[PDB]
Amino acid sequence: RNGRDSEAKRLGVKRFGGESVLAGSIIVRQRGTKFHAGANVGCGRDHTLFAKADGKVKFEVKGPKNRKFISIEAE
Amino acid sequence: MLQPKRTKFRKMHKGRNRGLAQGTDVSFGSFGLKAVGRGRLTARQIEAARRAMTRAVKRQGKIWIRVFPDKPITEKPLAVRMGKGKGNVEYWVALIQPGKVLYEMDGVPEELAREAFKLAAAKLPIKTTFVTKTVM
Amino acid sequence: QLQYTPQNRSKDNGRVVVEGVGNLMHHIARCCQPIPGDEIVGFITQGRGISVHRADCEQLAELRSHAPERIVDAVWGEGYSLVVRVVANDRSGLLRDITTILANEKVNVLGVASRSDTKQQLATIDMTIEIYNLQVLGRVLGKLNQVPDVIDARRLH
RNA sequence: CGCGGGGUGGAGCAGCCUGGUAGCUCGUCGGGCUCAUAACCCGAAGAUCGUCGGUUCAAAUCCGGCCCCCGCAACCA
RNA sequence: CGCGGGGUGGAGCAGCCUGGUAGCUCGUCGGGCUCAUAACCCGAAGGUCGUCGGUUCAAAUCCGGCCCCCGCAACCA
RNA sequence: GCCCGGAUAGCUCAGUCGGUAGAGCAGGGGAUUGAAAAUCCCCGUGUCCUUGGUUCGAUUCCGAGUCCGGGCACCA
RNA sequence: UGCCUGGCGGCCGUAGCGCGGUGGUCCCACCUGACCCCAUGCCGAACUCAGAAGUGAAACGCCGUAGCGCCGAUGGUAGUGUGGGGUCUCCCCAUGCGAGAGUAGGGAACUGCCAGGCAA
RNA sequence: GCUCAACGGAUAAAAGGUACUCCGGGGAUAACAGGCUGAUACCGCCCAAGAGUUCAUAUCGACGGCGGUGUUUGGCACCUCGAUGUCGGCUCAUCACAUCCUGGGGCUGAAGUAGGUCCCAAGGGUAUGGCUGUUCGCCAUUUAAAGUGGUACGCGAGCUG
RNA sequence: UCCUCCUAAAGAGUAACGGAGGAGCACGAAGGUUGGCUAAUCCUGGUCGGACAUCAGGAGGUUAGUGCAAUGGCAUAAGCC
RNA sequence: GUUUAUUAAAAACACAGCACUGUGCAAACACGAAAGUGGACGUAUACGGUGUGACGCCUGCCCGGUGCCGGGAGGUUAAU
RNA sequence: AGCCAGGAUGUUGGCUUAGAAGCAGCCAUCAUUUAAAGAAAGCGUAAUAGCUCACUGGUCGAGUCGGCCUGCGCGGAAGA
RNA sequence: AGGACCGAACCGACUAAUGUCGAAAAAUUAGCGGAUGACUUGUGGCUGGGGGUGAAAGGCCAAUCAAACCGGGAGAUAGCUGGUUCUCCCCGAAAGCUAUUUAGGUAGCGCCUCGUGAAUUCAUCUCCGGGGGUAGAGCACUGUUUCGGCAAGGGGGUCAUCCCGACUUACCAACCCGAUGCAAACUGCGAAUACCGGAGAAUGUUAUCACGGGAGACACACGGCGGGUGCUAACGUCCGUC
RNA sequence: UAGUCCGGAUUGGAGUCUGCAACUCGACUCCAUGAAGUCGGAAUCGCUAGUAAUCGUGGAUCAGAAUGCCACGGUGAAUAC
RNA sequence: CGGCCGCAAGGUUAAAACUCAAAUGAAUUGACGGGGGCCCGCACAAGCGGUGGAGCAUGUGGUUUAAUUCGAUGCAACGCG
Repeated sequence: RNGRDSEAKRLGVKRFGGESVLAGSIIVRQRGTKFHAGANVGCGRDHTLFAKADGKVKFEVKGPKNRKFISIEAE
Repeated sequence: MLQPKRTKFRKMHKGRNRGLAQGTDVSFGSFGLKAVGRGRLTARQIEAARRAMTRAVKRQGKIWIRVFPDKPITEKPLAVRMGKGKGNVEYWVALIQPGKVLYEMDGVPEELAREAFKLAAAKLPIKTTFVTKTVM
Repeated sequence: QLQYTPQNRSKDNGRVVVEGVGNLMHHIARCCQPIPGDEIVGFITQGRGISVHRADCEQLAELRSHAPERIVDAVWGEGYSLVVRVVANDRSGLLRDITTILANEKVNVLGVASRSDTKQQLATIDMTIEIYNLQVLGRVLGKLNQVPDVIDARRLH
């Protein structure tokens, strides 16, 4: 009466710290908002944090509630 | 037949048993029965042991179980081919790893306890040992 | 099924002589179960006349802390009615063990006050009765402290 | 998908046909009468017309969309 | 082991399907007619909807386990 | 002849463990009738085979005497 | 230049609560009135406005207190990649990494900028 | 404009029986035997509340625990699809011993007789019929006893069918 | 067929007639924006009003809500006007 | 009596008898594109189909479902 | 470790119980002559009595006692 | 008279044995039933392959029948099987994924080979930058758990009993507090390894990627490790990984 | 034209009389209170004349204690084919 | 039961055991008949007003009680002794 299941959505991080990318590149495919936008980091509706400018990538922990952020180091 | 009162998930994964115990100090009665082996205590064995031990101490002093089954071991009705879903919650057991206290006791002469645990443990599957609450 | 005749016959009275006089409306209280032997102490309720509460007891003492003056003294004139707790190990036909003895042992069996629950293997059974002869009380206690499943079977109070 | 018909008192349900102005039987009640009912017989008890607009002095009506139902029919993506 | 259906006043059945408010028949009860009973006539109560838990604002009803009851199946072996 | 067991309120039956004699059916009682039944409300009911002894408790111990159901054995 | 206080941050519970004390010249709050701007699905409570007698209670901030929250080693234990072993339904060893928990202890923040007040 | 829901959608449009059967394959995929397994089944062992009038362990022993065998009910498809032709009877057997009898012992809640039980021991012995296809079983009547099992649940290039 | 969680061995993915639940829509507003607000649930008090309508206060803290199942998420709110 | 020649002889089949129903003679039905023939050189006491299966006592309730026959007003109704 | 002997009594501890006097059961856990003797560890009697008991001293005369930790073993352990 | 009777020839074929590479491609032997009839036999005609015929068994139709025989479509078709012939040299798989009236086939991709072409492309390590939530851990949360403390409210009660209400319990007991464990679908923690990214040295017949010619393969087995399932049974089964 | 100045039960308070005595258990008075009831289902009763109907008066019983019984007149029909 | 007859249904012949002290014919007086005739009464019909619903009085059943003394209990007991 079970055995049914979705189909993994290939989520998780797609860009790690120190990595360099172009604007339009997708940094993370989070389902909720495990993260939040940072400088030069737009947040698509799917909460798909992405690059708004070419450069490096970093994972800030800023914010009063220790929410993590992602920011494109303007490299 | 000690057992969980209204669970969460019905059937549970087999789950390998590894590592050492936890509550290793008789934190209640002055005396207890620590467990050396690494097996599973059926709800039947536990309760049975309780009655075993209780029979000795009449009813003086005080007891404390230190475990609780809470793991729904499932079997399958005999003469059934494999697959077709996980079986049925036949009975409950508590995973027991080396060094786990089980029956703390007190208020009774140490000797009577030393005698009772001989019996209670005698009914238990896993090999066990006697202990005393050494201060700190 | 065997569960009035007492109140119809305690009306025959002569059972209590209050401060030099009997025939007063009265009744043994349910908070002491006064026994013929060790006399009593009586209290006067507004209605239903005198309320015997057995000699020496708290509720009777609580009244002392309200209207102690109303309280009165009496004896017995001429061991009917009482309860007995028999907390015991499990049961296994033990319910018969109480009754087996009680059967042609005679005494009334209206104390269907059993309660088998607790945590351990120790069912809490109680029994009100209306035993007659005081001697009968003794034979019971010896014949009921004996029972293997029984750990206690004596005058609940 | 088109066309052929049609929701009228609570209601089976006529009026339409040939514009104004609306019937039937079951709903009930009572009296009647009743060996006692039975039965049986009379009035009361009863919708501004399937939904909303056009033309008309006036809209059931005569007509447009409209829900629901009833049939055929195109069911070869 | 399996699939489907049912458990509702004292009896038999609704109502469940498609959430809010459980009705019918006999039966029980109260009065009447009768010399008396039934029948008949008047009037009335009576059902925690198998059990537990859940879903919900709310469950007789929706969902799951348990106990009961019946059905269909248990083939090639 | 020896051995083994049964006898319990009127009928059928409970029992009992050396300790304070019951259930069921009839039966009787009360209401009602002339008296019954139906219906209604109540109830008792026994030297435990006898008997003494061990008996404060024997009814459960013990024979002695009773009948009663089996078994062996005197086959002159 | 030292203390205040207000705005804006960095950082983000060593920074937060509770407890005790404390400040009104300024600043802040509350405060006063509300024809008018604006506002209430009723209400100037909030919002908004005109103001300023009153006050430091509230709030706020500062100071003190650790009753907690919070931080947190060292050591050890658990685990563990890799290579071996056994009594291989689990563990032992060599070996590199190595916790969470708990203990000693720490601990009632620090900080940059601007603006006005006081003391310089 | 499709529950084209078997949801990448063979058609616009389609259900069965075949022991009358047939073909090409497979031990990839079953039935039976084997093999691994031992849940289950059997035998034994621990603890032992309790029964045994007294007393646990003469004799049984619940709640529980660990085994041993590879007889059962099974699980797994490793062997066999180019035929393993399945139960019982018959005939012929051979082994194990966890022993039914006989032989030797201990204990007995064993006076004797006769038993209860456990230990040793496989030399030999270890029914005839009734009914049923039965093995089995119930029954009749014996016997010192009418063992439990393995051997392809022995045995069909030996028989029966 | 599709979604959610676990198995899944801290990236992705990963099977079983493994364990657990869902969807085959809904909305013109439940969308967009600007402004504003932020709960649950107990304690107390309060007309009818009672375990529980509304009200006032407090403690409490998001234990709430998010059209629907789950998970991640959400007060700068995505929650509510 | 018949029956599976070459594993089945029966309780299978046939069977006389009974009933149903068809059929008016250029019959019904069948063979056959057809002419034509069997039916029959017969014509309802006949011929085909069907069920049953000597005889004896019998052969009950059901027209909802399906089919068959009958009714033709009304809705639906093809080529035209 | 053996053997000689003592192991009592106050006393029937009180209550209890047809008796329970050293041991059904609650209490006691007092003292006595003390080498020592509790209102008895086990047995036994209607209760009694009575055989032991812990214990106390005699003789000999060197170690001795039970737990603990682990190395390696024995039983447990029967098939065609 | 008779589908009458016993009964040979005649017709048949119930029983047993033999035979069952026979004497025989269904018989002999011993017995069987019918044997004046719906009997039997000669000869010669007639009925034809979805047709005949049939006292009906799917029996018979030339030793063949649930659709004869011979020839012709015709080398039917065969995701099935079997087989596939001389030699040396070089490389060397997979038994996975996704999709399939597909699941023992096939298709694209993964892995193979040959060829052309390209950059420290790539692999190993040290170092740096990263997210993770697993093992472990823990119990604040979701659930579950034992004991203790406090304890509303629930019941027994005494008094009162219309009612309020007041004490009382060796009775059940929520919540919170203290100690205590358990979790795959619990997390206020959290490794190692693993993966991605950056840089640098060393070694590696480019080991890498892209394009192109040809594939095979898509049945996997075991062992260790981490698990699901199963009984932490199976040389069991289902994945990851080596 | 209302449960209404209808209704008068019930109930509190305060009294009177009888009688050893009025709580169980009297009657009657006063103040207040002020319900059910808005012509009654099935069914059923009396009655033809001074009757029915309606109205009040009285008596025995009786210390006291009639809405009963018994008795008396007042008023005064309908209908019977 | 046997025998005979019959296709059958049955028919014809025709016992016993057992069982009671009646069964039975007619006729008589009554009672009755949802038999007929004749006649009457508040019997109905025609009307007037009622109980049954309401609260209260009183009796009764039933219930309760230590006692609700005893009796009356279709019409002809139930404001009855």
